[PDB]
Amino acid sequence: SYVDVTYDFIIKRKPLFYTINLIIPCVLTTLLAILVFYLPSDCGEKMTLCISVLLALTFFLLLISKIVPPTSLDVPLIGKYLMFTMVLVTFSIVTSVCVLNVHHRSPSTHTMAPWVKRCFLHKLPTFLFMKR
Amino acid sequence: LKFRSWTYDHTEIDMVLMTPTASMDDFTPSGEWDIVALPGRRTVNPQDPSYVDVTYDFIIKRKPLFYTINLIIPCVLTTLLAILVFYLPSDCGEKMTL
Amino acid sequence: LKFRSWTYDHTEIDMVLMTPTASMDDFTPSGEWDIVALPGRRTVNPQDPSYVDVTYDFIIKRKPLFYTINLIIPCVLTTLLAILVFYLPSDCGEKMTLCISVLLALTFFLLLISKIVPPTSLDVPLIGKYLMFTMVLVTFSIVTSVCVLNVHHRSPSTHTMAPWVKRCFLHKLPTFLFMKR
Amino acid sequence: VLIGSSMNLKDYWESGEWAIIKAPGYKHDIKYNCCEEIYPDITYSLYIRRLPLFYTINLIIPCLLISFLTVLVFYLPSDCGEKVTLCISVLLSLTVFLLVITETIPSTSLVIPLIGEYLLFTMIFVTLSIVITVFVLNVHYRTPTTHTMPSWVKTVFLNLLPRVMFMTR
Amino acid sequence: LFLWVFMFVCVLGTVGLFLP
Ligand code: NA
Repeated sequence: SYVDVTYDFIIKRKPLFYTINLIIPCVLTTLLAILVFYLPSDCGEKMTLCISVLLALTFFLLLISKIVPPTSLDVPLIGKYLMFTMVLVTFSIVTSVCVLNVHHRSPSTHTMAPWVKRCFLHKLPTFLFMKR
Repeated sequence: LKFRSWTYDHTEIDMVLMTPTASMDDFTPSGEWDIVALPGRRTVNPQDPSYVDVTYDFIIKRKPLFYTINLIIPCVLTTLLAILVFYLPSDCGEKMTL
Repeated sequence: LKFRSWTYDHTEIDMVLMTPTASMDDFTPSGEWDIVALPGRRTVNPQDPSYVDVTYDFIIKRKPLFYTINLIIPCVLTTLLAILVFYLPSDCGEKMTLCISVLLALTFFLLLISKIVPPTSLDVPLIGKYLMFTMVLVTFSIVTSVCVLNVHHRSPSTHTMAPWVKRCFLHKLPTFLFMKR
Repeated sequence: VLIGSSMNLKDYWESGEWAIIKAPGYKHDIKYNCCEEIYPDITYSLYIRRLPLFYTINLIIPCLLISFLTVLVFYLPSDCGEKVTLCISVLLSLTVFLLVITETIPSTSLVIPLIGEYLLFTMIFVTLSIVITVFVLNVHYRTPTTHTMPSWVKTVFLNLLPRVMFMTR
Repeated sequence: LFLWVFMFVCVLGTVGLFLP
């Protein structure tokens, strides 16, 4: 006393809408994530770009968390990718502040230690092709 | 509001309006709108028989305070700052922000 | 709640309210609201027969801790940040950012409070009136901050200091406001 | 009379969001205050749990990740002009997350959530951080042609504290 | 000057609004 008949609609999706409207601005802001380090610290624009990229990534994360179903069975690759890039942008913010602090040190406040004398002027500039 | 009967027509029933207005003997004021007049009228076409119609007009006025406190004060407020970017100096770099 | 019949009237049925108050027997507590009294009355109009009515009044208090802890504290917070752009010196370049940001947060809380409130024009709540007052105050703060930032960047080559600002804003008021150079 | 002792979960279509732990059923014989006689009833009790991965990847990690930026202001030098932008940005972002969390939860005033308490806590301390950073920006941009330096600030903020904080000029 | 003026006006405004 158990029979049933099941049909299995297996459907493939045409991906051209969300590729143009969501994947391209995603990889656009991710391309802008690694870009705040080429900017010189003398111009006062090192924080605006970092905070703007982080807020745009949180905006796309809250945008992609709406068209997706709220199932905890699995997370999509876009959500994991935006979480990775958001952690990377937050680490970019803390190292950008920490490299902006060592720009404004003067002899009337601080004093250059001999290890940061001998390390960040001879070994690494010849290692990273700076050459003064 | 256009009241008419689907089954019959003017060759079979007339449709006479009794009182010219609609009664407000059970009306509760909504607190969002204001009725100001509720006339009714009878519509018939010469040179076109079999057409009765009774149409009631509701003429309403919006109580204009809720949208004034929310979409007019910021509208007249952020407009005043538009011609204010010219009195700011061009030495302190805060013109583009405003 | 107005209970009455549509078929019969007072000339054909009575309608006798038994107890003065509606009972509270199988009541589950709501968690958001509190029932404080439940009176009930029987309305008949003299010089108007064929009228019966039994109305029950529910007077309901709110348990207010949720909207307090989520809206009253950020309200007084962003209001407290509004008399604060004047202690910031104009030699730095961060005055207009703070002024525009305070006005943005105030308009945000006004558009948030206009959503949970009904759209009626009996009276605005005190939160909406308070935010409207503080918003007009922040706009006057923006225009006086631009006016006080223009006078900071005046050079001797392009301007001449008049004698009235000499006698007013240099001698009398720094002694009136306990400045003393 | 109950047939079994629990609700049947044999034909249960899975949910994907809530996992059922147990669902028992209990017979009671209760007496109401309207009526002088005893009425029986059967009460079932679903005991479910939320599977917490949609919210810990979209509401807890970004909230914690931006609440760990309210203390990072004080290592940024006042010679730059970005002490305020960072504070304003983290304040407004916590306000937007507060809007999201008051969109998701009910308005039950019995108890408060730990996450809403954490948001209120972080907003209070970041507002106290901006009212400190405006004071330190006023202390920094200050010249001897406009202000006289007191005597007690020469000993406290210049000799007593940098020996404690390990600065030593 | 405007700090003192707007502080006094804001205090009187809060009192006059939250009087009840
Ligand atoms: Na900015």
